[PDB]
Amino acid sequence: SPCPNNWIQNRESCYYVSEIWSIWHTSQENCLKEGSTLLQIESKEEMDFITGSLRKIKGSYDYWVGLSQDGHSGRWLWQDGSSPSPGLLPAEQVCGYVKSNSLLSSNCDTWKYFICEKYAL
Ligand SMILES: [Ca+2]
Repeated sequence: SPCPNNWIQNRESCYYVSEIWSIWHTSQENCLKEGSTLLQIESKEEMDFITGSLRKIKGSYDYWVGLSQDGHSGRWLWQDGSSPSPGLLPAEQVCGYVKSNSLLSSNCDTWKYFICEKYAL
């Protein structure tokens, strides 16, 4: 009831972990269809939850998150225009993804799974 069916809750947030691949932009459109957006990780607490959650899921797959790198600055932004902290910078158009315990960087036009996030009721 705070979260949709098939979604997982942590505090104010609900998350959906995909079982299909898409490119970064299309993954975002998939989240948008569900009234959500690609996962944004704004704290160590949330990162720890996300890494913990994926560990319960087979494989150490790649999951798009809502981070993209400007082609002029090289600077990372979440899709709401906020900057990640120095603890959540992807390791070295380009977009970010989570794999196991790490945030990494990839060409946006590649196929990965994705994680969506929306506010719980
Ligand atoms: Ca978040």
